[PDB]
Amino acid sequence: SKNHTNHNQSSKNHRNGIKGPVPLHLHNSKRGSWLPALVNARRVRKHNQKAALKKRRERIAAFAAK
Amino acid sequence: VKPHLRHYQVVGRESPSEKNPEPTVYKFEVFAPNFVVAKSRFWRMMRVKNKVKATHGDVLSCKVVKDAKLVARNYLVDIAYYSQRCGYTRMVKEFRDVSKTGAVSQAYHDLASRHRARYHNIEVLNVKSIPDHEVKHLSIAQYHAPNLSFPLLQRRTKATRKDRAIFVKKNTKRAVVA
Amino acid sequence: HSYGYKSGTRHLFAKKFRKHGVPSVSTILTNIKVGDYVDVVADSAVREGMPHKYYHGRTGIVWNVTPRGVGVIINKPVRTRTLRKRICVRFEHVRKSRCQEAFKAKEHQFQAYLAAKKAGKALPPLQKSSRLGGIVRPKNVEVLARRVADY
Amino acid sequence: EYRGAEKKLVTLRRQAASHGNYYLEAKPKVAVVTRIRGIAKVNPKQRKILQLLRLRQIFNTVF
Amino acid sequence: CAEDMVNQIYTCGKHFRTVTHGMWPFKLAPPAGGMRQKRRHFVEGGDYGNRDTLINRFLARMI
RNA sequence: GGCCAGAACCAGCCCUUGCAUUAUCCUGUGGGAAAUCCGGCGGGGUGCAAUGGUGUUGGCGA
RNA sequence: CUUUAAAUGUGCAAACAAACCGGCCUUAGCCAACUGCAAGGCCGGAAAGAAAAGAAUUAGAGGCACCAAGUGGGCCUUCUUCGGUAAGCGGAGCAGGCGAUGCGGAAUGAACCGCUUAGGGAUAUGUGGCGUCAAAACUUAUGGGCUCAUUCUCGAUACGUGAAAAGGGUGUUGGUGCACCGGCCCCGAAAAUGGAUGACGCUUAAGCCCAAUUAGUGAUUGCCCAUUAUUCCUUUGGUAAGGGCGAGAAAGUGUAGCCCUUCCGAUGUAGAUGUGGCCUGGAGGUUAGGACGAAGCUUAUGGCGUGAGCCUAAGAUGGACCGGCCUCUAGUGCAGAUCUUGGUUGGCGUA
Ligand SMILES: [K+]
Ligand SMILES: [Mg+2]
Ligand SMILES: [Mg+2]
Ligand SMILES: [Mg+2]
Ligand SMILES: [Mg+2]
Ligand SMILES: [Mg+2]
Ligand SMILES: [Mg+2]
Ligand SMILES: [Mg+2]
Ligand SMILES: [Mg+2]
Ligand SMILES: [Mg+2]
Ligand code: NA
Ligand code: NA
Ligand code: NA
Repeated sequence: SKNHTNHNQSSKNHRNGIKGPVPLHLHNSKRGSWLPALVNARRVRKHNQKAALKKRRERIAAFAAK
Repeated sequence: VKPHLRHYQVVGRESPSEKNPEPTVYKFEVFAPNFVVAKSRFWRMMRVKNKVKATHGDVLSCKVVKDAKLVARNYLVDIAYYSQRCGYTRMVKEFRDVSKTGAVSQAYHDLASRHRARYHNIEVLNVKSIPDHEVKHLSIAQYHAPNLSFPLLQRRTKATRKDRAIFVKKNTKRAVVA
Repeated sequence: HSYGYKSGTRHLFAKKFRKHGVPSVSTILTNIKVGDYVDVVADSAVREGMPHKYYHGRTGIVWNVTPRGVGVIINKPVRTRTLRKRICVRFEHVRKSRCQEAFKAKEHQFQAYLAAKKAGKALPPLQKSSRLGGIVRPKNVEVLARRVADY
Repeated sequence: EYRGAEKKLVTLRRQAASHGNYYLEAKPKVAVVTRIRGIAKVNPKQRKILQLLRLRQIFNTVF
Repeated sequence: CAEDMVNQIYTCGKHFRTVTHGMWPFKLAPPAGGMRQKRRHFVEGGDYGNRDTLINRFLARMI
């Protein structure tokens, strides 16, 4: 009343194929990594965002003036 | 009928390499149905003896050898075949034909009939024509006597294909049906 | 018969003949950065931070570095799809990988060719295929045949 | 071009044969492949190779 | 033209892949006169395998 | 009656020697009368190419 | 048990969110320090966009979700195997099949061999065959050898269903100055209804092992048979592809398809879905029929549709009601449940 087999399983698995892995640049979360480096990275990202806002404002002013 | 084998000559080599910049060239004689089988037998012999596989080799030429004029000669065929529980066996037989190819085809049919040996288990060592005074068997020696003659008995002579009949008259050549 | 962590590893986790011993100093001095390609090969003589027996021959990429540990991402097929498993091991059980060596050599060679073309030097002549034909002059010729002594 | 190539090969072979050397021919570059068996009881690997070669029916041919 | 296609295929030109990928696979008829044995190699007296330049007579009864 | 037959014509489709290699070859001039056979010298047969239409003549149908 | 160690395997990489080459900005992150290393960005440059060396190929559109069915007794075979004396026995690994599937062959067989399936022609093949049954050598050859078998028994289509040691006849083979060692045949070889190379029969085979294709005459395929291949006609559906807007043309999912051309696929149990798909009783509308005959009933009554079905004809039937189309609605389709009720029936002019 208890039987085990692996007969049809490979065919079933390959019907809709073995899907490949997600590219490494996606779902690239950093949670659980080394905290001392994580904190410094966060500070640098904040500075970068401020810089991007300033750059856009400068672009807008230049286009308007000339 | 004409013989069902041909006489081929295959010349081959191993592809030159750095360890082997000037390889040796070999010459091989084989009786085969066609040149693809000739090449296959060549590469089998090269692998079995010289440790050279077909995948690192070169075939320089394959050509079919012409035969001599039609003359009745005695041929010595040196042959060897394989069968289980007997090992390899080597035998020498004398035939009586008009060409080397004919003698070798006779030998193949004889081996197949008497020992159940097949083409891929037979190997031919030598074939040559010997003079009439070197024959050591009476069954072949009796055909070069100076006063040889015999009648034709038990002849089952049929008709031309266009004249065959199913029913004919009892003491007549008249066809009744067909 | 039992689903233990280290079941059936008698030959897998075992030192080679006359090569027993703890890791060397070059292993200790090797440098691993995030984004490198590494091989995961267990060292039986460490026993701290070993990977599971599934990951003993796999190659992956580094996503995390700690004081004495590495984080590697490794693919694993489970039924109809492939997972991205993240394993934490000590630094003795990983080894830098030469799987991109040929690609990097190709890139360097192309850059060298570009530099030579810009400079104006003469490039080496291109290689010749071995599948062409020509006249063969043989030093030795033999006869290939089965002889009586062969059997 | 075809006639010239054939003639050139003929002269080269004759030149080698007169001196007693051999001529090695250039290896074949093209093959023609045809399928002689039908579609039944084929392993997955060979099935994929035939699909990649574009021989999905019997007596299909490719270069 | 069609002679361009024939030349590329025959000589394995620089556009061999383009010319052959732009074609449908060839669909031929069975060989008139029959085969020999589809279950043996050509060397053994059958049909499958590589038969060198003897494939031309095989195809001349199928095209 | 395009109801049934015969012949004819268009289109399409099925069928129905050349050049390479020619030599372990060809041909004259000690052994077993001659031939088969073995050394000397001289002269030279198989891989590619060449159903659809457009009327016509009878039968049956008053 | 062990260093040595395969064949078949198995992970990763092979230029467009990647990587390369020199400014600059930010962070303490590391270091005694930095312009060194780490990390995130901005700017500028190069780019056989991947050469040559056997240097890929594709009937090669990637990714992401939602809702739900059936199934959860399997079995056979090839190789690998553990238990068991063994087994048409129990347990596993890899793959292919049957289940869910016919068709052409093995005389017969779920699973072997070939081939895999819309409705039909022609041509050619696969497996298997060419003495009759039974299509094909009207018993082919201008091929070579071997074999005689007196009551289940000479042989003679694998899977698979007839046998061992030992011993002898006819054709041959090593050795040599008799021994052995193979081909065919005989002995070894004993059961219960009468019987099985499928049957008859066959021996100058219609048996066995090789080999041919009209025969030493000279290029190429002896011939017979598929739901397969090629080609032609018709249907149906597309992840469909183009064109147009004397009888004819509707800007169009689906029809009696708006019209024309073109290419590819078509089997299927449990199961899913679609259909200007068929049918039955009633309701809101619309259009019609009937005493010059409604519904119902009968059929060698034809016509139409792949089909469910629809329509006409005749009644030497009947005597008062009812059809089509668009919506709405339901007690809406029967061959079988030891189905329910009513009628009939063979056994039977019998016991
Ligand atoms: K079960
Ligand atoms: Mg056949
Ligand atoms: Mg069932
Ligand atoms: Mg089947
Ligand atoms: Mg007949
Ligand atoms: Mg269907
Ligand atoms: Mg169903
Ligand atoms: Mg009701
Ligand atoms: Mg009736
Ligand atoms: Mg009901
Ligand atoms: Na179930
Ligand atoms: Na039979
Ligand atoms: Na009923």
